[PDB]
Amino acid sequence: HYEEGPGKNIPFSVENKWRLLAMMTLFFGSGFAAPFFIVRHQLLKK
Amino acid sequence: KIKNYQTAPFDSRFPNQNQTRNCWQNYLDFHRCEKAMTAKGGDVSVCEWYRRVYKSLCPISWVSTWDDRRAEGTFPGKI
Amino acid sequence: ASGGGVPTDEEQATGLEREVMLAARKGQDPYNILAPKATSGTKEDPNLVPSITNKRIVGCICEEDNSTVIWFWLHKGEAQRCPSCGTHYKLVPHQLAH
Amino acid sequence: MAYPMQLGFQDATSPIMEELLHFHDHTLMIVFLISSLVLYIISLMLTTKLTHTSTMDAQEVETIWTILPAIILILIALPSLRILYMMDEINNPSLTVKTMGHQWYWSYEYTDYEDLSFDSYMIPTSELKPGELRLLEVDNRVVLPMEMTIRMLVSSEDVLHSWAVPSLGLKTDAIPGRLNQTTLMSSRPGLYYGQCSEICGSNHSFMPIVLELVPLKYFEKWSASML
Amino acid sequence: FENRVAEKQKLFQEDNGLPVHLKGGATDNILYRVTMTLCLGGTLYSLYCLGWASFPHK
Amino acid sequence: MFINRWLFSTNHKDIGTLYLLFGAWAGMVGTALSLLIRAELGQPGTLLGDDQIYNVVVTAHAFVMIFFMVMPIMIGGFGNWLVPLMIGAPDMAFPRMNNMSFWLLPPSFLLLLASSMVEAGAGTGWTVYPPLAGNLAHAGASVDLTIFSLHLAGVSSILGAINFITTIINMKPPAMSQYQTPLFVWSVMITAVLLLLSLPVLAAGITMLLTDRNLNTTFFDPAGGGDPILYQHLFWFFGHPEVYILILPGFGMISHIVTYYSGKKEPFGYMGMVWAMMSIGFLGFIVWAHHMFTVGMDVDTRAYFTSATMIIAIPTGVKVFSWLATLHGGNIKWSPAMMWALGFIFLFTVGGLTGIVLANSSLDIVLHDTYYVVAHFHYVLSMGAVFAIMGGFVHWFPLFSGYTLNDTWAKIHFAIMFVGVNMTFFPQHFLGLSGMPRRYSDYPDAYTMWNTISSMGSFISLTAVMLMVFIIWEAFASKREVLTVDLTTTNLEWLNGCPPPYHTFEEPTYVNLK
Amino acid sequence: HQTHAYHMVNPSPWPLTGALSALLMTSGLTMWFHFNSMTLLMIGLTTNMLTMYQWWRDVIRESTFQGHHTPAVQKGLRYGMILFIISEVLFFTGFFWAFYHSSLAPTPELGGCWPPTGIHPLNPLEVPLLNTSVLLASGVSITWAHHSLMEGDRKHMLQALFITITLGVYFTLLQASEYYEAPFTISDGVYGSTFFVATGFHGLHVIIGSTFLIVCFFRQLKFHFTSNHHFGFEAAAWYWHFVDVVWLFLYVSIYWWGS
Amino acid sequence: ITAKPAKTPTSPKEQAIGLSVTFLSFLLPAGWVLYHLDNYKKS
Amino acid sequence: ASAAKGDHGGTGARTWRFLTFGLALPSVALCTLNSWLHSGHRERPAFIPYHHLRIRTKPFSWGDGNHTFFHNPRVNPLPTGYEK
Ligand SMILES: CCCCCCCCCCCCCCCCCC(=O)OCC(COC(=O)CCCCCCCCCCCCCCCCC)OC(=O)CCCCCCCCCCCCCCCCC
Ligand code: HEA
Ligand code: HEA
Ligand SMILES: CCCCC/C=C/C/C=C/C/C=C/C/C=C/CCCC(=O)O[C@H](COC(=O)CCCCCCCCCCCCCCCCC)COP(=O)(O)OCCN
Ligand SMILES: CCCCC/C=C/C/C=C/C/C=C/C/C=C\CCCC(=O)O[C@H](COC(=O)CCCCCCCCCCCCCCCCC)COP(=O)(O)OCCN
Ligand SMILES: CCCCC/C=C\C/C=C/C/C=C\C/C=C\CCCC(=O)O[C@H](COC(=O)CCCCCCCCCCCCCCCCC)COP(=O)(O)OCCN
Ligand SMILES: CCCCCC/C=C/CCCCCCCCCC(=O)O[C@H](COC(=O)CCCCCCCCCCCCCCC)COP(=O)(O)OC[C@@H](O)CO
Ligand SMILES: CCCCCC/C=C\CCCCCCCCCC(=O)O[C@H](COC(=O)CCCCCCCCCCCCCCC)COP(=O)(O)OC[C@@H](O)CO
Ligand SMILES: CCCCCC/C=C\CCCCCCCCCC(=O)O[C@H](COC(=O)CCCCCCCCCCCCCCC)COP(=O)(O)OC[C@@H](O)CO
Ligand SMILES: CCCCCCCCCCO[C@@H]1O[C@H](CO)[C@@H](O[C@H]2O[C@H](CO)[C@@H](O)[C@H](O)[C@H]2O)[C@H](O)[C@H]1O
Ligand SMILES: CCCCCCCCCCO[C@@H]1O[C@H](CO)[C@@H](O[C@H]2O[C@H](CO)[C@@H](O)[C@H](O)[C@H]2O)[C@H](O)[C@H]1O
Ligand SMILES: C[C@H](CCC(=O)O)[C@H]1CC[C@H]2[C@@H]3[C@H](O)C[C@@H]4C[C@H](O)CC[C@]4(C)[C@H]3C[C@H](O)[C@]12C
Ligand SMILES: C[C@H](CCC(=O)O)[C@H]1CC[C@H]2[C@@H]3[C@H](O)C[C@@H]4C[C@H](O)CC[C@]4(C)[C@H]3C[C@H](O)[C@]12C
Ligand code: CUA
Ligand SMILES: [Cu+2]
Ligand SMILES: [Mg+2]
Ligand code: NA
Ligand SMILES: [O-]
Ligand SMILES: [Zn+2]
Repeated sequence: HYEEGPGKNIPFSVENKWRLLAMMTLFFGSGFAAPFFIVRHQLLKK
Repeated sequence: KIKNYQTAPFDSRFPNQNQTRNCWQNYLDFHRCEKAMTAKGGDVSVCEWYRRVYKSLCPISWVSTWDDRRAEGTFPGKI
Repeated sequence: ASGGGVPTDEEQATGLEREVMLAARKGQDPYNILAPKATSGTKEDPNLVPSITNKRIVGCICEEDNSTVIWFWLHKGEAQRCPSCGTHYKLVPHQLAH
Repeated sequence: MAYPMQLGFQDATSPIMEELLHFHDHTLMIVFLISSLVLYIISLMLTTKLTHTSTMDAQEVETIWTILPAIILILIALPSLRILYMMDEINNPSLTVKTMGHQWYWSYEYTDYEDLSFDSYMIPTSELKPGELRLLEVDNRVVLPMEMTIRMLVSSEDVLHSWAVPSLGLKTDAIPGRLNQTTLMSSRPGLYYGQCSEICGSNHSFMPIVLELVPLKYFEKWSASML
Repeated sequence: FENRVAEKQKLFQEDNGLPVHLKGGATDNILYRVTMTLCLGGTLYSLYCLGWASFPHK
Repeated sequence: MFINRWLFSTNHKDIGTLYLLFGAWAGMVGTALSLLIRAELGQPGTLLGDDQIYNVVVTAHAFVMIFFMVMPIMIGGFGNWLVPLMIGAPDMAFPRMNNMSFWLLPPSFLLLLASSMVEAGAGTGWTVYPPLAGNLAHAGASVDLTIFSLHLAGVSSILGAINFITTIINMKPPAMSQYQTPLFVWSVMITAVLLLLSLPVLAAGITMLLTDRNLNTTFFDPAGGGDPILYQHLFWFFGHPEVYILILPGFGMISHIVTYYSGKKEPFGYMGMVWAMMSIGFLGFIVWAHHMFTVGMDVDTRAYFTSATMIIAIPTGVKVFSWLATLHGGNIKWSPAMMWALGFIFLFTVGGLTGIVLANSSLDIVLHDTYYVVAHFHYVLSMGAVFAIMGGFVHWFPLFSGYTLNDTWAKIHFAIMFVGVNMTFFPQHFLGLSGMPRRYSDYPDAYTMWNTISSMGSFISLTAVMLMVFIIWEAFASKREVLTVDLTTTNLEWLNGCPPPYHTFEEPTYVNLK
Repeated sequence: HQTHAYHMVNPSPWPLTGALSALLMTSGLTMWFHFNSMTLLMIGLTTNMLTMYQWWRDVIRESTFQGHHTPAVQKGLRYGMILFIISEVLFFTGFFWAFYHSSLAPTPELGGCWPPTGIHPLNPLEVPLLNTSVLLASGVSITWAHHSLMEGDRKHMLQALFITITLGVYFTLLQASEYYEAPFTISDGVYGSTFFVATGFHGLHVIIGSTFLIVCFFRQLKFHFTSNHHFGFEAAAWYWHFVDVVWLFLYVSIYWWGS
Repeated sequence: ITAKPAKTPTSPKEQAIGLSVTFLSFLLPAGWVLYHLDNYKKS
Repeated sequence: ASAAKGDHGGTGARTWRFLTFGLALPSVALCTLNSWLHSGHRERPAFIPYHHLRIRTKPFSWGDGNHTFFHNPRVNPLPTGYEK
C-alpha cells in the first residue's frame, strides 16, 4: 500500500528541512522568476 | 422646403445610440430619388434633403466605400 | 413478433452489484443504501449501529428539519449518547466475509 | 483635466455632469454610512467576553435586513434612473460632428455644410511647449461652439477605441461598422481633455482628446479657415 | 454468437493485483506503452516546437 | 509508486493536494506579473519601453490569477479535500475523470506562457475583444494559444462541475437531505452549476474568435455582416457568472471559519445562507451587460441592467449580516484564520458597495474603463477570493499536513498583507473618479502621487508573499504533529484525524431518519 | 473492505494521456494554422482516440466484467450524462445567439436584408426536410430498440439499433453531399459563418452519437447488456435525442426562418 | 488546536537562514532582470 | 396534440416497431422520393465580387490557401470569379 500520516501524503519529501528548503526555493522561485524572463525575452526579440 | 438646414434632425425611426441605419437609409433614399429623377428627366434638387442628412451623419469613409461599390456593381443595397 | 437472447441481472450480474442485488432479495442492507429507522434511543432501547470494526462515526440529526448534524465516534462497549440531544446509540460489531 | 492629488470627479462642465456629482454625493453618503455601520458592528461583536453560543431564531431579524437594504436600493435607483432618462431626453442639436478612432489618433469630421476633416495626434513629450501637459495635448484640437447642443457620432476604422471627456460626463465606445450617438453641451468656454478608454494596442495610453469651447462666431471662422 | 461474458468476468476478477487497464494481459501492456510513448514523445516535440516559435526565423 | 500515486491518482485528497500545489505556483506567476504592472506605473514615464509588453503582462496577470490560482485552489483544492469528507463520502463520483480535470491545467498553462513567448504575446486584455484580438491587429499564434489555453481550462472546470454536482447530489448518507449539507458544500454545488451553464457560452464565443482568425468566418467582422459587440455579449454572459464562481466557495469557507472561531455549533440563518447563495447564482446570469453600459445600447436596456445588478445587494447583504450574527455572543478565538475572515467581511463589503456605484449606468459612463473598476474588483478578488483562500489555508493546513503553523508568524503575515493590499488599491478609487484610464502603461502627470503610493503598496504585499513561503517551510521544517481539534461534532472533515488516511469512510457514517 | 456501494477506481494513466492528447491537438492546430505542419495534430488525434478507447474499455471491464456498477454508481452516471448534455445545449445556444444576432439586424455590408444580398439559400423542402425525416425516424427506431432490450428481445434490439445507425450514417452522407453542393461557403460572410459552424458542430455530434450507438451495437452483440442494466445504451439514446432536437432547432431557425 | 512539540525544532538561527534563503530566491533573479533592463532595450 | 392516429394501451417494442415501419421509414421514403425529383443541377448565378462574401483575412491552412474545404468549382467562385 502507499505511506500515510504526517510528511507522507505529499509528492515532496520533508525528511530533510534543508533538502526541502532547496525544493520550495526552486519551486516558488521558478514561478516568480518566469514573468521577469518573459519580459526579458520579448525586450531582446526587438 | 425647410432648407435653412443646420443639421439632420431627430428621426423617430432611429431614436437610440446606434445611428448606423439612419445614415444608411438617407444614403439609399438619396441615390434612389437621384435615379428616379436622372431617369424620368426631372431635377436632382428634390433629392436634396436625403443628401444633406446622409452627408451630415455618414462617416466620409463609408460614403466613399459605398460610392466606389455603386460604381463597381458590388453595392449590396437596392437602388 | 418476439423472442429472447438477452440475459437477466439474476443470470449475469456479478461482484458487488450481484452482492447488493441478492442482499435486497432477503431484505438486508449490508452496503448502507437505506437510512436506518431510529428507535426511541433510551438507555433500555438504544439505536443499534452495525459496524465491521470496534468504532463507527454516528451523525445525529437531533430533531427533524435541523440543518446541523452532530458527528462523533461510537466505540464497541457501553452505549454512548449524542452530545447535543442525549439519544443513546450502541455498536453491534462484526459481519461480512459470507 | 485632473490636477495633482485629486480625490473626486473633475469639476462639472455641463449640467448633465452637474447632476452626476450630486447623485454621486448621494450614493457615496449611503456607501460611507453602510461601510461604517458594518465596520462598527464587527467591532461591537468582537469586544465582549459575554457569550450566547446556543441556537438563535432567524425569522424576525431577516425581515429587517432585506426590507431596509431593499429601501436603500430604491433611494439610489430613483435618482439613478431620473438622471439616465434626463440624459437620453431629446435635445435638438444645432450641429453634428463625427469622430473616427484609429491606431493611434482621433480623426474628426464636420460635414453639415462644408467637407471639413482633420487628424488629431498627441503632442510628443520632446515637442511640448512651455506649460503644455504630457500625454494630453493634441496638434489639432476639436473646436466646438460653447452654450449649444452638439451631436457627437463616434466610430472607428480599425479596432475598438472609446471617446471620453470626463469633464462633460462623456464616454462612447468607437466600434467599426457602427455609429454611436452622444450629445455634448459645455456651459463654459475653454479646454476639456479626455483619453482613449478602450485598449487598442501599443499606443492606447497616447491618443488623447482635447475640446476647445469658444463662441459661435470664432467657431464659424475657425471652420472656414480649416477647409 | 454465444454469450462468453462469464469467461471475461472470471479473467477480470482473477486475484492477481493487476489494475483494470492491464488485467486483459500482454496487449493491454503493449497498447499502454504505445499510448504513453506517443504522449511523452509528442509532448517533447511540442516543447521543441514552442522553442522554435519563440525566436524569429524570417 | 510515486507515478501510480501522483500521476495516476484516483484519490480526492491527493488530487486536492496537486490542485493546491498548482494554485500556489500559479499564484507566484500571478504575483510577479502584478509587480511588473505596478513597476511600470511606479513613476511617470516608460519602464518596459514597449506598451504591447505591458498589455501582455496585464492580460497574463488576469488569466493566471483567475484560471490558475483562484479556481484551482478553491474548487480543485479545498473542493476535492473537503466536500467528500463533509458528506462522509468515500471519494468523488468520477474519481478518474477528477484526475484529468487536474492534469488539463499544466497543459492549459503551458499554452498561456507559449502565447507570451511567441510573436509579441497577446496584448488583448483578459476579455480578448476583437478586432484587437483579431488576425489583423494580433496577426500570428499568440491569441490562438490564448484561446486554446482557455479551451483546456474550460473542459477541466466543466468536467469538474459535473463531478461536484453528481458527488453532492448522489453520495450523501441516505438520511442527509441537501438541507443537512454544510454551507461550503452548498457553495461548491452552486459554483459547479454556474460553471456548467456559463463556460460552454465562452467556449462558443472564443471558438467563433478562432474561426474569424483562421477559417475566414466573420462572426465579429462588419465586412462579412458580423459585429464585435456580439463577442462582448458572449464573453460577459460567462464573465459575470465567472466572478460569482470566483467568490461563492469563498463565501462557503468564510461561513465555516467564522462559525468555528466563534465557537458556535452552526452559522446563523443556515436556510437564509442557502437562499442567498442560490439567489446570487440565479441573478448572476441576468446582469452581464453592466460590462457594456458604454457600447451604445438603448436607455431601457441600461435601466433594466442597472436595476437587476442592484438586486444582488440584498441576498449578498443577508450573508454579510448573517456572518456578523454568527460572531454575536461567540467565544471568539483570535486565530490567524479568524483574522483573514474578519478582513474578508470588511474588504468584500467595501468592494461590493463600489460595485453598486458602478451598477448605475449613468455614473458608469464616467467610471467605466477607469481605475475605479480596477479598485472595485481588487477589493473583491485580492481582499475577497485571496483573503478567503488564506483563511481557509491556515485553518485547514493542520488537517491536510498533520503539522501546525506558527500562529505568531501567521498573524504577522496577515498584518503585512492587510497594509499591502489597502495601500495598493484604496488610492485607485481616486485615480478612477479623476479619470485615469485602465490598460495604460503611463499617465498624465497629475496621477503620480496615487500611482507612486499604489506601486509602493504592491511591494509590501510581495514581502507578505515571501514570508508565506517561509512560514509553510517552517511548519514542514519543525514537524509539530496535531493532537486535538475542538468542535469535531460540527466539523466532520477533522473527525478522521490529521492527515486523514488515504481511504476514509470505507465504512459509511450511520445517520438515523427517525 | 468497503460497506458502501460506490466505486473506488484503480490508479489510471488515461487522465494523463487525455490531458497530454489535449495539449497535442491544440498545439497541433496552432502548428497547422500558423506554421504549415500537421504532425503534432496527427499525434494528438491518435493518442486522444487511444486514450478514449482504453478509458471506456476499462469502464466496460469495471461494469460488465467486475460488477462495480451498483444502483448507486448507475444513478451517479445518469446525473453525469444529463449534466454533460446540458453543457452541450449551452454550447449550441452560443451559436443560436450568434445566428439570431446577425440575422435579426442585418448590417449595411449585407444590403440591410436577410438573407444577405448574393446568398442563394438551400430549399428547406429538399434535403433539409429529408434530413429532418431521417433523424426523427432514428428517434422512433432507437425507442423500439430500447423497448426490445427491456423485453429480453435480442434479435429485435439489434435490428432497431442497426436501423437507427443506418439513418445516422444516411444523415451524415446527405450533409456531406449538401456541403459539397452548397453554392455558399464558410467565407460568405456571417451567413456562411453561422451556417457551417452551427450545422458543422451538429454534424460532429451526429458522428460522435453514431459512434456511441455502434459501440452499443457491438456490446449488445457480445451480450454485455441485461434487460435491466444497460446504461451505455440509455446514455447513447439520450445523446441521440439531444442531437435530434438540436437538428429541429437548426432546421426551424437557420434553414426555414433564416431562408 | 493542540499539538506535540516539534519533532525537529527550528531555532532562531535556522529560521533566519530559511527566511534569508526564501527572500533571496524571489529577489535575486527579478533584481538581475530589472537591473539589466537598459541592456535589453539598447539591443 | 394527440397527432391523429389512435393506440396507447400498453407500451411494447411491438408498438414502436409498428411506428418505425408504419410511419417513420415511410416518411423517409416519401422525402427520399420528393428529393430525388427536385435534384439535378441549377442555373449557377452571375458572379458579382461583393465585399461581404468570398472573405479572405488569412489563407486557409490547406491547398493554395484560396479554396474553401468543400470547394465545388461548379457553384463556388473564388474572390476573382468562377474557375475555367
Ligand atoms: C491611502 C491614503 C489615504 C489618502 C487620504 C487623503 C487625505 C488628504 C486630503 C485632505 C482633504 C482635502 C479636501 C478635498 C475635498 C474633496 C471632496 C471630493 O472630491 O469628494 C470625493 C472624495 C470623498 O472622499 C473622502 O472624503 C476621502 C475618503 C476617505 C474615506 C475614509 C478613510 C479615512 C482613513 C484614511 C486611510 C486610508 C487607507 C485605509 C482605508 C481602508 C480601506 C477603506 O473622494 C471619494 O469619493 C473617495 C471614494 C472612496 C470610496 C470607497 C468607500 C469605502 C469607504 C470605507 C471607509 C472605512 C473607514 C476607515 C477605517 C480605516 C482603518 C484601516
Ligand atoms: C483573482 C484575481 C486577481 C488577483 C489575486 C489580482 C492581484 C493583483 N492585481 Fe490584478 N487584475 C485582475 C485580477 C486579479 N488581480 C484582473 C482580472 C485584471 C484586469 C485585466 C485586464 O484589464 O485585462 C487585473 C488588473 C490589474 C491592474 C491594472 C492593469 C491596467 O489596467 O493597466 C493592476 C495595477 O495595479 C493590478 C494589480 C494587482 C496587484 C498589485 C495584485 C496583488 O499583488 C495584490 C496582492 C495579492 C497577492 C500577491 C495574492 C497572492 C495569492 C497566492 C500566492 C496564493 C497562494 C496559494 C496557496 C496558499 C495555496 N491588477
Ligand atoms: C469575486 C468577484 C466579484 C464580485 C463578487 C463582484 C460583485 C459586484 N460587482 Fe463586480 N466586477 C468584478 C468582480 C466581482 N464583482 C470584475 C473582475 C469586474 C470587471 C472585470 C473587467 O472589466 O475586467 C467587475 C466589474 C463590475 C462592473 C462594470 C464596471 C465597468 O467596467 O464599467 C459593475 C457594474 O455594475 C460591477 C458591479 C458589481 C455589483 C453590484 C456586485 C455585487 O454582487 C456586490 C454586492 C455586495 C454588496 C452590496 C456589499 C454587501 C452588502 C451589504 C453590506 C448590504 C447593504 C448593501 C446595500 C444597501 C447596497 N462589477
Ligand atoms: C402555438 C399554438 C397555441 C396553442 C396553445 C398551447 C397550449 C399548450 C398546453 C399544454 C398543456 C399542459 C398541461 C400540463 C399537464 C398535462 C397532463 C398531465 C399528465 C400527467 O401527469 O398524467 C400522468 C402521466 O400521463 C402522461 O404522461 C400522458 C399519458 C397520455 C395517454 C392518453 C392519450 C390518448 C389519446 C391519443 C394518443 C395519441 C396517439 C398516439 C399515436 C400517434 C402516432 C402519430 C398520469 O398517467 P395516466 O393517466 O395514469 O396514464 C398514462 C398513460 N399510460
Ligand atoms: C438512396 C437512399 C437509400 C436509403 C437508405 C436508408 C434506409 C433505411 C432502412 C434500413 C434497412 C432496413 C430494413 C429492414 C427490412 C426488413 C427486415 C426483415 C424482417 C421483416 O420482414 O420484418 C417484418 C416487417 O417489416 C417489414 O415488412 C419491413 C417494411 C419496410 C418499410 C419500407 C417502406 C416502404 C414504402 C412503400 C409504401 C409507402 C406508403 C406510405 C403512406 C402512408 C403513411 C402515413 C416483421 O418481422 P416478424 O414477422 O416480426 O419476424 C418474426 C420473428 N422476428
Ligand atoms: C458533415 C460534417 C463532417 C465533419 C468532418 C469534416 C471535417 C472536419 C471538421 C469538423 C469539426 C466541426 C466544426 C469546427 C468548425 C468549423 C467547420 C465547419 C464545418 C465544415 O466542414 O464546413 C466546411 C468548412 O470547412 C472548413 O473550413 C473546416 C476545416 C477544418 C477545421 C478544423 C477544426 C478547427 C476548429 C476546432 C475548434 C474546436 C473547439 C471545441 C471546444 C470544445 C469545448 C470546450 C464547409 O465547406 P465550404 O467549402 O466552406 O462550403 C461548402 C461549399 N461547397
Ligand atoms: C470516425 C469516427 C470518429 C470517432 C471519434 C470521435 C469521438 C467518439 C466518441 C464516441 C462515444 C463513445 C462512448 C463509449 C462508452 C462505452 C462505455 C460504456 O458505455 O460504459 C457503460 C456506462 O456508461 C458510462 O460510463 C458513460 C459513458 C459516457 C460517454 C459519453 C460520450 C459522449 C461525449 C463524447 C465527446 C464529445 C465531444 C464534443 C466536442 C465538442 C457501462 O455500463 P453499462 O453499459 O450499464 O454496462 C454494464 C452492464 O453490462 C452490466 O450488466
Ligand atoms: C480545440 C481542441 C480542444 C480539445 C479538448 C479535449 C479535452 C480533453 C481530451 C479528451 C479526453 C477524454 C477521454 C475519455 C474521458 C471519459 C470520461 C468518462 O467517461 O467519465 C465518466 C464520468 O462522466 C460521465 O459519466 C459523463 C461525462 C463524459 C465526458 C466525456 C469527455 C469528453 C470531453 C469533451 C469536452 C467536454 C465539454 C464540452 C462542452 C463545450 C466516468 O468516470 P470515471 O471517473 O472514469 O470512472 C468512474 C467509474 O465508476 C466508472 O466505472
Ligand atoms: C428563455 C426566456 C428568457 C426571457 C428573456 C428574453 C431572452 C431572450 C429572447 C429575446 C430575443 C428577441 C428580443 C426581441 C426584442 C428586439 C430584438 C432585436 O432586434 O435585438 C437585436 C439582437 O437580438 C438578438 O439577436 C438576441 C439573441 C438572443 C439572446 C438572448 C440571451 C439569453 C440566452 C440564455 C438562455 C438559456 C437557454 C437555455 C436553453 C433552452 C439587437 O439589435 P438592435 O438593438 O435592434 O439594433 C438596431 C438599431 O438600429 C436600433 O437602434
Ligand atoms: C506548448 C506548445 C506551443 C506550440 C507552439 C506552436 C508552434 C508549432 C510550430 C511547429 O514548428 C515547426 O518547426 C519546423 C522544424 O521543426 C519548421 O521548419 C521550418 O524552418 C526552416 C525554415 O527556415 C526549415 O527547417 C524548413 O524549411 C521550415 O519548414 C516548421 O515551419 C514549423 O512549422
Ligand atoms: C519587483 C521584484 C524585485 C524587487 C527588488 C529586488 C531587488 C533585490 C536586489 C537583488 O538584486 C541584485 O542586485 C544587484 C546590485 O545591487 C545586481 O548586481 C549588479 O550590480 C553589481 C554592482 O552594482 C554588480 O556586481 C553585478 O555584476 C550586477 O549584476 C544583481 O544582479 C541582483 O540580483
Ligand atoms: C421558506 C424558506 C425555507 C424555510 C425552511 O424550509 O427551513 C425560507 C428560507 C430563507 C427565507 C427567506 C430569507 O429569510 C430572505 C427573505 C427574508 C424576509 O423576512 C422574508 C422573505 C425572504 C425571501 C425569506 C422567505 C422564506 O422565509 C425563506 C425562503
Ligand atoms: C448474428 C445475429 C444472429 C445470431 C445471434 O443472435 O448472435 C443476427 C441478429 C440480428 C442480425 C442483424 C440485423 O438483422 C440487422 C442487419 C440486417 C441486415 O440484413 C444484415 C446485417 C445486420 C447487421 C444483421 C447481422 C446479423 O445477421 C445479426 C446481428
Ligand atoms: Cu485607441 Cu485605446
Ligand atoms: Cu459583472
Ligand atoms: Mg470598455
Ligand atoms: Na509607465
Ligand atoms: O461584477
Ligand atoms: Zn442528537
